[PDB]
Amino acid sequence: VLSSAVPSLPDTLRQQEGGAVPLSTQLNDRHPLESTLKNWETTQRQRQMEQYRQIFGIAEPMKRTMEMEIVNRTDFNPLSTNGSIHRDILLNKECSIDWEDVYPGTMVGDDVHSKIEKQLGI
Amino acid sequence: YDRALSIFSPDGHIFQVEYALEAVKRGTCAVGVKGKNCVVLGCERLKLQDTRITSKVSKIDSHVVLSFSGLNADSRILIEKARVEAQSHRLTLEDPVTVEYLTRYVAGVQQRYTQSGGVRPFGVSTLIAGFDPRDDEPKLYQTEPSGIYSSWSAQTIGRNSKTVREFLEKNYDRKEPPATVEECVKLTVRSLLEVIEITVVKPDSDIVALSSEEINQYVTQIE
Amino acid sequence: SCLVLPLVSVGNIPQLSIDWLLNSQANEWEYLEALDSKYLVEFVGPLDRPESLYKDADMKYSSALEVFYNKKRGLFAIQQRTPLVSVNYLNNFIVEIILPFLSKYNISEICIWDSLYAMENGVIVRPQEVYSLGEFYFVNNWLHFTPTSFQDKISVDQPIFKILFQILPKALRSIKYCSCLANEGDNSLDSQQFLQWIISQAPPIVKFVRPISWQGAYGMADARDKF
Amino acid sequence: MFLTRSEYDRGVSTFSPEGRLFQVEYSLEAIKLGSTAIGIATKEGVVLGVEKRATSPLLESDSIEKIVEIDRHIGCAMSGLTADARSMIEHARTAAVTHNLYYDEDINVESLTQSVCDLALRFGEGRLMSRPFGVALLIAGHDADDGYQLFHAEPSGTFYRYNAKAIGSGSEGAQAELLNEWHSSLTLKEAELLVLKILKQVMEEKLDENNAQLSCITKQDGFKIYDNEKTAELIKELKEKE
Amino acid sequence: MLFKQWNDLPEPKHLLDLPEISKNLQSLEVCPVPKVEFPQDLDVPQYSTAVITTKIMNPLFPKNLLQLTSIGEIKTTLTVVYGFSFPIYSFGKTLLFSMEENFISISPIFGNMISRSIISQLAPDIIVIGTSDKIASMKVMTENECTLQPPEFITGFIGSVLTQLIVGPSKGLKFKCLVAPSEGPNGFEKLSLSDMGSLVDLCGQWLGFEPSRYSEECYRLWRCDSAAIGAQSGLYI
Amino acid sequence: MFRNNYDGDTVTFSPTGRLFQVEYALEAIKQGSVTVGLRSNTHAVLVALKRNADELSSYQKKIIKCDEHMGLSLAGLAPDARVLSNYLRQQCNYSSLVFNRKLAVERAGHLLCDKAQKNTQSYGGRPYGVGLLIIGYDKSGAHLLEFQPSGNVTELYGTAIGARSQGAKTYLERTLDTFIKIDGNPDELIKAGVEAISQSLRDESLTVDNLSIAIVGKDTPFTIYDGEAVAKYI
Amino acid sequence: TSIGTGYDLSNSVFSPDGRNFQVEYAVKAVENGTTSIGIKCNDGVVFAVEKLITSKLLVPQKNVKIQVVDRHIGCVYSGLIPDGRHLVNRGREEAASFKKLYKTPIPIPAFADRLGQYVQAHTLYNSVRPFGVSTIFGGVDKNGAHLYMLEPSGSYWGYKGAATGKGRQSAKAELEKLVDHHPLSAREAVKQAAKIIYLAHDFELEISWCSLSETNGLHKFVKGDLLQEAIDFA
Amino acid sequence: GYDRHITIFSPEGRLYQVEYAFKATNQTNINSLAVRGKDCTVVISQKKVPDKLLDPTTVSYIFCISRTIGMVVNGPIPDARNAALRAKAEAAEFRYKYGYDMPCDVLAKRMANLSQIYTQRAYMRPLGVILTFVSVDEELGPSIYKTDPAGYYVGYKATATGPKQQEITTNLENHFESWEKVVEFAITHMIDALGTEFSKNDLEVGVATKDKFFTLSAENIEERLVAIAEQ
Amino acid sequence: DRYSFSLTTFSPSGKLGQIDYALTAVKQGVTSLGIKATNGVVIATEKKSSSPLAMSETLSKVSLLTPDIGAVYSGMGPDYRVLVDKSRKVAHTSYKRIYGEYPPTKLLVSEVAKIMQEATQSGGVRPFGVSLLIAGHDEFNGFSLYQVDPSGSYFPWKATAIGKGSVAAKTFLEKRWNDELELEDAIHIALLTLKESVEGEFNGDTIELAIIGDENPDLLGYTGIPTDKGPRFRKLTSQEINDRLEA
Repeated sequence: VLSSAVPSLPDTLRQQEGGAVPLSTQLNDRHPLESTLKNWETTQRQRQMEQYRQIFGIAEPMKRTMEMEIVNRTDFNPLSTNGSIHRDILLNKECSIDWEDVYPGTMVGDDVHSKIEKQLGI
Repeated sequence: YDRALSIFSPDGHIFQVEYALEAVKRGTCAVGVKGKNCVVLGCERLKLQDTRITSKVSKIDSHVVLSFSGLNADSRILIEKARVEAQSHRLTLEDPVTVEYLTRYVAGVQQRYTQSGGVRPFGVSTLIAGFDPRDDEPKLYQTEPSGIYSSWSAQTIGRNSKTVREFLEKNYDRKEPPATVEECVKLTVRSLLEVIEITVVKPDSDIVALSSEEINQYVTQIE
Repeated sequence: SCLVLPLVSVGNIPQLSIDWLLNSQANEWEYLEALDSKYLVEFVGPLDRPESLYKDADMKYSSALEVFYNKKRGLFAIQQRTPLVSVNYLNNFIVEIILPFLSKYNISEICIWDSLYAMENGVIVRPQEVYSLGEFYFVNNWLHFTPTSFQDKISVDQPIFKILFQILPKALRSIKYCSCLANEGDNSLDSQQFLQWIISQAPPIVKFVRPISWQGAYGMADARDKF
Repeated sequence: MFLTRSEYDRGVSTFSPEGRLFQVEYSLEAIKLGSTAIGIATKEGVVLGVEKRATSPLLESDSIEKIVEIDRHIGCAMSGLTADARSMIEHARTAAVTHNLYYDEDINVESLTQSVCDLALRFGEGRLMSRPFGVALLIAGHDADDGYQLFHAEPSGTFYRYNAKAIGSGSEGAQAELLNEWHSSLTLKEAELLVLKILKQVMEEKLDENNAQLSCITKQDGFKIYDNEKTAELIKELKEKE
Repeated sequence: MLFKQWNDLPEPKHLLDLPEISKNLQSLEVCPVPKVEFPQDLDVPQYSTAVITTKIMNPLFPKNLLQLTSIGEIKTTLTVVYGFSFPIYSFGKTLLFSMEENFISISPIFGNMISRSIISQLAPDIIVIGTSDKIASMKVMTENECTLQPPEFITGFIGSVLTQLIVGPSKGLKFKCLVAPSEGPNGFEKLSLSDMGSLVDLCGQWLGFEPSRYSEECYRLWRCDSAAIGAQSGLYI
Repeated sequence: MFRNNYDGDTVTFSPTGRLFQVEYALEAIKQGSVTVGLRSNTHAVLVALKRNADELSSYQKKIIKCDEHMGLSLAGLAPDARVLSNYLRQQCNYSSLVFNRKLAVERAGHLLCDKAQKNTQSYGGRPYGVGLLIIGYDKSGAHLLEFQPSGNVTELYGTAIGARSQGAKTYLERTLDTFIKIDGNPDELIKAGVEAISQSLRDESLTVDNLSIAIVGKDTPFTIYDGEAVAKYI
Repeated sequence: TSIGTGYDLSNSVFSPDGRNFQVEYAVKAVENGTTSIGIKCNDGVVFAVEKLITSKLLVPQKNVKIQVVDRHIGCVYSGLIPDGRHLVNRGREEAASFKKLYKTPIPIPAFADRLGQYVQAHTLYNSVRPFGVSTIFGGVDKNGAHLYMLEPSGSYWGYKGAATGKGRQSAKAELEKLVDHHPLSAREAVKQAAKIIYLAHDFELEISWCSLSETNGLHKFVKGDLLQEAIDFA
Repeated sequence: GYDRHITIFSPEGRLYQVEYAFKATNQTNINSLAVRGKDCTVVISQKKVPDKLLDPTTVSYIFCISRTIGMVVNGPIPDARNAALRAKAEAAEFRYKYGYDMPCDVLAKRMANLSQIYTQRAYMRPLGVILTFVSVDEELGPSIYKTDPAGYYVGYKATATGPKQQEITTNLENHFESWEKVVEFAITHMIDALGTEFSKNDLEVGVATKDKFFTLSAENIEERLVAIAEQ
Repeated sequence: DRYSFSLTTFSPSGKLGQIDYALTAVKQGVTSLGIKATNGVVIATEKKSSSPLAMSETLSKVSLLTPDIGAVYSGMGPDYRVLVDKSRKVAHTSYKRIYGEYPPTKLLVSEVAKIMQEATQSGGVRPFGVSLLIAGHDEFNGFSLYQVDPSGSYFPWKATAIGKGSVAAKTFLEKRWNDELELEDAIHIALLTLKESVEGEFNGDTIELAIIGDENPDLLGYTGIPTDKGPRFRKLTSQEINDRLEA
């Protein structure tokens, strides 16, 4: 979140990260597996949609993505980070476990209203 | 036209935003008076209540104060956001927040929450008082759910506001504003008796909540 | 002697049904008079004709509220083209407009045509039914609703107002309240079915004819180049 | 041929027959609630005048700000929902300052009003806002390409170059008189008196230095808001001339 | 916009959003009815013709050219309370009325009675100027000639006035009526620039003004700023 | 009457198959001022009648240039015209950077067609209320495209859109056999166009202020004649 | 029952009889378009259109209604213009993509399925409206000629003869007789297709066909002497 | 109210929008039949064209979902083809993830679970088709599993679907080496139950065996009818 | 489209609309009951099928969440089937993969209730139309029986019944329950109570019964390491139920 007083700096306080000490330029030395592993699921999903587009046409990816957006955007529960029950069915992860599920992972900026604003971009 | 924020009435005003103001008018009375070098805030206050764990006047910073009227729950959250901004500004910048800046931010939050049909705007009108850092000019501001913020010499919001805003209008002279802590306090007390807790903020982050106002009540009552 | 009073309700079915009846039987019905349009949204327009009921040659416009009379059937019919200006004025409407007319022509019975919106006390029972018929002979349960009706009582809705004031004319003897559960949209066919059922409960109508004015319900022309 | 409710006005994206967008038209009704703002463009500078419309005597009329400085040679007068205006002014200030940073040149006010209208246009596709702006602003500025000019930016997203414009409450009366009184040879001094004269008719209360404030755009002085003392003198001169 | 709200379903269109006269929706008694106080000191015979209009057509009668002046106002009141008054104007031998029609503040009931009083006290050459959302084009009308097609009609106050000129007490008065197409709720009707041109240059035929000078005056009042033009001056290219 | 129930948005078909919400958008063009477009074998001309909000206001811009070889006119909603025109200009410039080709006039009108037809299929958005008359000259030659908000682009010898555009259309049809043969005579072609738009007038006469003219051809990059430069053609 | 009041104001809603009325309304939009027919021959297919000429201002060579989705696929639609051209471009995209990946022209049955999914996808959600066009398309591939006709509901089938538009009942009745009488050569059908359009019916006749023998598997229009011969036969 | 237009509980505790989807399965007016043999599963389905111009070759409600799995859909085909592509993709993904062929029952569970989403999500409508998966599982042998828009899925030793499923099923209940025999057995009861004689154009047949699932051609069907006539 | 208004909202009487309607769906659903014995728990229900040609083995209403926990439902099967799939998944992510052992009954019920509750305040999903009788055994809490409703409210029960014959069966369980019940006695009571509720035919094919009782090493699938003992949830076969009925 950028500072309200100056719209060019991160809001060190509202962005509770241990001070401004974790500065932007320094988040460049990363674990080799961090970038690949963080968005591994996304790459597989997009690759899967590409194959559907090639074979089944653009209609099938449109139907798949529209259903997911319907589920995601109609689901707002600011008291749970767990994925929706119907999200697993569409992703076909209703009988699978992963470290992201076992390990899902402050006084200031963790309130519900913070997620309400982000959810609606208000 | 009544049931949405995104719809203008044919006459040209948003009813839903107006309906938020009537919620403020249902809230407890709040008052504010600007002296020559001080600002006074008065508020309207069961048998079994725990009075030692309750002050309707919550300070946003060492030098800024914020009273409110309307839904208490909304105010408690609007106050929290203002407090964080005050320290964040004190962190990203060095100087403390200007009183005009804080009310502008608070009004922005209220204005921001009006920019979607899936959010209920805060049914609270704030009455921000304080002094700019290293300044001796009292400043009092009022914010509304619509997001409009104004600077007032003396204002009252909430239950019995028109009757109290008429008493102040005739007893308060912009060319003859009170020039003593007692004078403004008496006006604030007299303002509240037309229908007690009084808070006085003085320059250089000197905020004190008065006790034993009965002397002023007894003095004003006799007169 | 009988009089049918259409109510402005969801889909305007009572008004649309009247159009079906009057124009389908145009050879029998005729214009009688115009009732005072004081308490309705004032309304002036041309004369509607079958795809004319107004027999007088010099007439040029239709009023907000009018009455049509059938010589063959001895049947009166009110055609209300606008809703009441306000809800509370219905008491004025019945007392000052309807009751004097009922005694004026010695109307034996009044038939009220209404329609109820499903989404709008929960008086609805056995909802599988779509029609209803309340009867009264000289939430409340004053009306005697027949079996196979979607309701057996009257809620805060309008019918309570008219029945009370009418209850509180020597010629008048009975009251009938016909209702139809309906929804918004093009109720042209729904009104026809409603008119068929009330008739079943008559010549009966062999060929239903729309008013000419109904042609313009969807607009004037279709002259453009997107099909 | 029955009377029924019509809902071509409630929605913002709902066209009515004949292609009228009512919600935009209703937005203009909001402007008429706002305080009167006058603006006259001519040689030697542009002049702006705004009714402050003190809600109550206790309100700090000295702090009511219907005129805001966007660039050292550009000024804006706003009328309507001031809450919505703050969003537009902030964007206008950023664009003008950004242009200087990118080109080392004062932003052309004709381009500035274009940028502002692109923001008020955002209720549809540039969407960022649910409803059109309920504020109509009046931009007065001087660029060294077209000279002293005045622009009126409606919430609909269209701007017009106006020789003289009046917005807000009583605009219909003000515009009628501006048509009778404006002329090419109108000097700045009489324009300031003219603006005050127009404010006299359409302002419901007494005209005074405390409830009316003037501003002007001049090449040498730039955008400056007149002090209460000067406005009192001009008002004094105006009633003497009358 | 991925989806349409399930809850967003309009209320049935059979009912209008008319102002509520009394909060007591459960009233089971005869509602009070408005009164109209026509000033008796008006010397009506001095005026050969009378013009009845709603406020949206004010630009057709410029103060600058016609020398319009007031003669008084009608008063109307209603207890439950409401009170409205409407000025009466004239120029030359013409008597003019403007009601200040409104959809939110003023209920149609007030317009109905005013129509009663206006017709009950004028029963001169009646000129009725109005608007309707149900007419495709401008219509010229009189007591013995109807131009409306069956689908079209007139509602609101102008319907109230026309109702009395056609039916009810004092029926049969000779009148000439002009209605231009418009859209919007009562008191907020909008007219296209094409209508305004067709409107001034036609009413000038009956009122008898110098058509070019009359048009020149009217366009300035139409287009500069008015409730009838609205956003049409800048909303369209 | 029944139209009110099915005209709520651009997603509901009426029982008769009519899609009202987009019909109104086409009707919104009639609110705009008349603009006339015509072309010969080698030259294409646009003629537009600008309007002012008030006598103290400048006449609204009505003709735009997407590049030196083609341009367009506007009629209908101002906000939609702002979006479509600049979006089209964003496409003239895009092609040159990556590919260095002039975007052909035919392609220009069709890339915009897809933009308008999406708004007529999805909820929330509304059909554009602006019609365009695009004129250009490329390898193939003269071009005149009329874009309707319903995603209908038609190649035309001449046309007119806006208020009272029927009169200009009738004149163009009556004179199609003539102005097409006006080849190599840009001056005469404009005079035909100015005459064509003149029939749409009711009260206002041609003036150097309100009138705007554009022309493009093999020897004429897109030029806009406005102000004193238009006096000769009047 | 053809209105279905209550269940017809929103898409993706089942009526008590199981019908989705919004789709049915979209069918009625198809029935108002110009009648278009498609005839399947032993060696190819034939398409015919009664293009109703609107004005002389239209450029005759650029005013073509029988679209060519791909070099070997012909497409003709009746109904809403925005939906018909929107579907054609999307179908055009699919044909190019299939050729791009598999380096062979897309089979007609596969092309129809891709369109069917897209058309059907708009009957699932209330934010979108069903396409209001019934598209007749066909061509030639390894398995021979194919003629397909998809409805607004997304349902498509293979046909020996198809018809749409206002002139549908008459054309279909005569089209059935042609199949019954000659259960055709690409040459013969062109004459018969012209005959049906004239029987169905100011309008002009547009015809196209694609056959293995007379066009080596490519889609070409009917012009010159062949056209006139078809008109003379009609 | 809203319960009629979106899939939410009515005061009676029933989803009207889901129940109206069942009635849409009979719009096509087509009824099917599936029976199990000792080593193969056979499914029968009518092919009412009925139009002369309509090509009977492309009128098929039987889809080859996978090598071993085929499904027959009762209801509108646009929803059927959408369902096929879903099942046609779920089976492939299962093989990729779990390394063995998709079982018949699990596929019904996946499709049924997907249908459950439409019965709970307000903005997603039920598909409106009834899917009858037929296959010969390497573990359970021949099996028939039928899915409905409500989200239910049940295994059947023999099932019939369509407007006249009650007439067909009652006959099978009364009755209760090569796939050609069961095909004749299935066709005979369809003729007996419905009473309508069948030809190659009016019938379509699908057979599931140990190796693969295939649909009989028009000429192949005619042969089976000829064999029946020999009786 | 950033949001969707809640399907479940309070009525003017203070009641949640969809919740009460969801309970009605459970009430109209098939009956299912459970009995908590001194040394075990019983959960029973009867299978209604569209046609006799349906394979009764595939109509499994009683299902295993963990080897020591089992659940049965009354109402909409698809909702219960989805819940069980998530309940089994949650039992591994939340507890087993963290603590190395299966969760106790009360915790698993709470997490199922949490899933059902989050559907009671959402703009896209109606509340689940099922009530689950979750029976299980814990090393510390011992045998337990819980009933969780669509609202997400779960209550522990000595013996309970849900569905059409809930009131009739619950009163019958009231008169025939005691703290001294043996698991064998409980099964006899459960079969009795289910006989009055069931309409039509009553055997082991129309009835399925599962019991939480003594361990079943024969069902473990492997031998050795005696610290790892079998499961407790056992679904009685139609053969066993038929033998019980004749007794």
